Amino acid sequence: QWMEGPAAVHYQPASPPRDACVYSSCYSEENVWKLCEYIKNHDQYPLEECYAVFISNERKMIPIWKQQARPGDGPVIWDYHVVLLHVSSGGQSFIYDLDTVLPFPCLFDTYVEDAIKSDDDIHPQFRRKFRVICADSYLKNFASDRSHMKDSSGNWREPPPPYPCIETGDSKMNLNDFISMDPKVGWGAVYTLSEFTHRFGS
Repeated sequence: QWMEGPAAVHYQPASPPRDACVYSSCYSEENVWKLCEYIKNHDQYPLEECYAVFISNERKMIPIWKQQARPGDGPVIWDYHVVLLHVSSGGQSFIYDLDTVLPFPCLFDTYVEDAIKSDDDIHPQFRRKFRVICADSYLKNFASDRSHMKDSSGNWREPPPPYPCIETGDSKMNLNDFISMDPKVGWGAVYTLSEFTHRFGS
C-alpha cells in the first residue's frame, strides 16, 4: 500500500457536463473561451483559479492521445490544441478538454500521463510546449476572426461556431500570439512539458 502524502475527492465541476457545453470541432480555442465565460458568470469559482492552456510547438505539429477525433491508442497530430486548467484552492489541478475521451473534467496528472505522455522518447520536432494564460486575461485579450479556418478560395474548412467572432477593443485577430510558444510574444507563461508538469502536477 502507498498512502498519498487536500485531496479534492468531492470536487464540483466548474462547467456543465461535456455534452451540455458549447462546442465546435477544430475551434478548441473558442470552446475554452466559452468555458471561461461560463465560469466568470456562474459565480462558483474565482476566475483567477483557471487558465487557458495552448499546446503547440515551433513546427505546429503536436501529438495528443485520448482524443475523440481518433479513437484507439494513437495520437491526433494537431497544429495546436487548447484546454482549460482549473487549479482548485487546495492545489489539485483539473483539465477540461471537450475533445478528450478521458473524463471531463480529468485530474491533471492523469491527463498528462494518458493524453500527453512523456516527451523523452518522442522525436524532438513533435515535443510539446504549453502557454498558460490566466482565464481573466484570456477573456480580456483573446480575439479571432476565424480567417485561419478558410481554404485557398475563402471557404470554411470546418463549420464555424454558431455565434459572432470573439473580438476586443484592441484586436479582431491575435490567435497567432497564443499559438506561438515564443515567450517574447503574447500573454501568460510558456513552459516545456517537464516545466508544465513540475509547475502544476502532484
